[PDB]
Amino acid sequence: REIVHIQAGQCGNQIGAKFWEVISDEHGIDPTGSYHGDSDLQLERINVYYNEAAGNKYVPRAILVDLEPGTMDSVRSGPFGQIFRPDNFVFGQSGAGNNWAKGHYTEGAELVDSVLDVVRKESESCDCLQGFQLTHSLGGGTGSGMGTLLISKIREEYPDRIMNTFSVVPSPKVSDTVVEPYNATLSVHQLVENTDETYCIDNEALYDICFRTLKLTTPTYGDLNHLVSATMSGVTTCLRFPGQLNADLRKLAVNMVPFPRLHFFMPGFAPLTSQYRALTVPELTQQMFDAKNMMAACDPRHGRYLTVAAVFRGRMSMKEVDEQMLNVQNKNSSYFVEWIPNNVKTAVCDIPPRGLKMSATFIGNSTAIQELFKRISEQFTAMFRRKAFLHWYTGEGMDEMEFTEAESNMNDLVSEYQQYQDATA
Amino acid sequence: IQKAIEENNNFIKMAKEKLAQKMESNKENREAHLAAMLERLQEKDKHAEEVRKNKELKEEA
Ligand SMILES: Nc1nc2c(ncn2[C@@H]2O[C@H](COP(=O)(O)OP(=O)(O)O)[C@@H](O)[C@H]2O)c(=O)[nH]1
Ligand SMILES: COc1cccc(-c2cc(NCc3ccc4[nH]ccc4c3)nc(N)n2)c1
Ligand SMILES: [Ca+2]
Ligand SMILES: [Ca+2]
Ligand SMILES: [Mg+2]
Repeated sequence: REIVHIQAGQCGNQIGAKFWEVISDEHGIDPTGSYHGDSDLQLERINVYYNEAAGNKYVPRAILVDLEPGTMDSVRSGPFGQIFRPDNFVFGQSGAGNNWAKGHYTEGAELVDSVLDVVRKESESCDCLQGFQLTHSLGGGTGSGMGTLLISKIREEYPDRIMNTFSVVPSPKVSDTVVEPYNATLSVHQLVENTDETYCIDNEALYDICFRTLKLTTPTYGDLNHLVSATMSGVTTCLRFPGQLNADLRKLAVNMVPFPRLHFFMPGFAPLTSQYRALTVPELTQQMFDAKNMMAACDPRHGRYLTVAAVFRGRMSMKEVDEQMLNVQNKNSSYFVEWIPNNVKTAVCDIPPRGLKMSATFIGNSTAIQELFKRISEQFTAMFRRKAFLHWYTGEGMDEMEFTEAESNMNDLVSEYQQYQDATA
Repeated sequence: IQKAIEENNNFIKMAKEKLAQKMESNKENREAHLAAMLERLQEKDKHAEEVRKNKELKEEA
């Protein structure tokens, strides 16, 4: 059960690099690819994300994609730059200019075949491919436009494999350009059809967390990516380390996705870091269900949970987590749908993340994620009703009905979340 | 992508034609101006040759 990782664009490759830095440290792999760890539990599932190369060297099963070489050159020079397989760097020269059309139709189409070639070589070397994960942003052009193009191409060649994504949603408080709502709306319509799980990482929340909670006056993209890498590590701990949980991507999707289109999750993490005081199990459970620890700028009390999964890391009383986990149920029992019995899952991993005795990762399938899509839809319509900045896209061959269609599909997605939010037994 | 190519090419086509059109009409107009200027001056020279000839008839009197 191997996973193939893909990171596309500026945002996708930076959060992807941090990810490989974090889990590489947890598995005991050094920047050169040599193992110098203390426990054999680190290696029992190293194959899930790493290939074993000549010389007992471990190489991430990762593909790096971008339409301009800038960020990828930085990655090759970064701390863990030399660990990636050099032939897995696939880049163009021009770029996408924060244009979904360039990444999806013109500039990205020129490069997509070359990317799929590397996918095949990685998949052919898989004993039993389990699925794919993609890291990318939805506000730019390469990760947004070409990223969804890659997903459509992968579902063509591997139609029976799981396709999941860690997608960074744009926010005006952290914005590079104004056409970000356009690109996001066009990308989400693709994710509704061609992904099994999409973790909605909202830059609005990451900023509010760095500023309000962590008290960071001037947050940088590096500060936000520290939160993202920690969460992705927590989400993947159920596959990367050997508990008595037989977790496969498809089995996890079956347990979390009651309806095919409603597969957009709210990530969460606790404690929030950037101290030494030991955190208590009651504190971990109370923080991980708090809105201030959510990676999507949505209020869970404004919607209802379809399914929930809590992952605890460290050595703690498995009895005490159950008591506190069962306790929190009552404090928000109204916010859990009663027509999916026992819809809250709990997993425990004995291995803690770096420099934390105990941590908790939160994955929620809540109808309150609808708030995020409304926000993007509003920003979209504010411009589209005046056809502002459309020339950037029509110049690349797109028609205006493609914008209208994408708009309607997201409003449909919003309405679908609303019917189940009001549904009762 | 075919549409994108179609639009870039047409924009080049329309530009090339409209430019060629403008600079053929302009060549015609400037030539027609100087042609009329010279034809006016040449018409002056006829009246000049006529004035010389009218003096030549009365000195034969
Ligand atoms: N968290 C995070 N978000 C980013 C980063 N860089 C860009 N973004 C997001 O992505 C959007 C810009 O898209 P961009 O990264 O240029 O897409 P690309 O052209 O495919 O690389 C912005 O709205 C940001 O919110 C980063 O380093 N960290
Ligand atoms: C994006 O790629 C990945 C990669 C690795 C993991 C995941 C992931 C983790 C997860 N959390 C743990 C969990 C949740 C519900 C459970 N039920 C029975 C065991 C059990 C365990 N839940 C989902 N859906 N995916 C997604
Ligand atoms: Ca080209
Ligand atoms: Ca080919
Ligand atoms: Mg950029």
